[PDB]
Amino acid sequence: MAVEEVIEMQGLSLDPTSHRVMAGEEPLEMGPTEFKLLHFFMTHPERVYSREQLLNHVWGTNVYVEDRTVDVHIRRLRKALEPGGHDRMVQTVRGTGYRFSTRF
Repeated sequence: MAVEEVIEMQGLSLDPTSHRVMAGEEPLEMGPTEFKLLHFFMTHPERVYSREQLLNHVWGTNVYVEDRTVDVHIRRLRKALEPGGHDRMVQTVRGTGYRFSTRF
């Protein structure tokens, strides 16, 4: 278990190299966008992020997608964390923004 910078947060081992996530051991596959959200959330824990911010970071405003699209990918990410029950970490602050609440 060693590859570049493996971000092990709350047992959620994220591998930016292979775009892979392991909840302690259980592999969790999902879309690249979902992976980006999680990776960005990990590099910026306990910080409220609006749809606009995520779009300007993860999506990098590559395409003029709707704000709703953020909720769609966020739902995918959360659902991907549903088995491990880690979805709770990705807090959905209504339709205002989101946040990665590990524990602090």
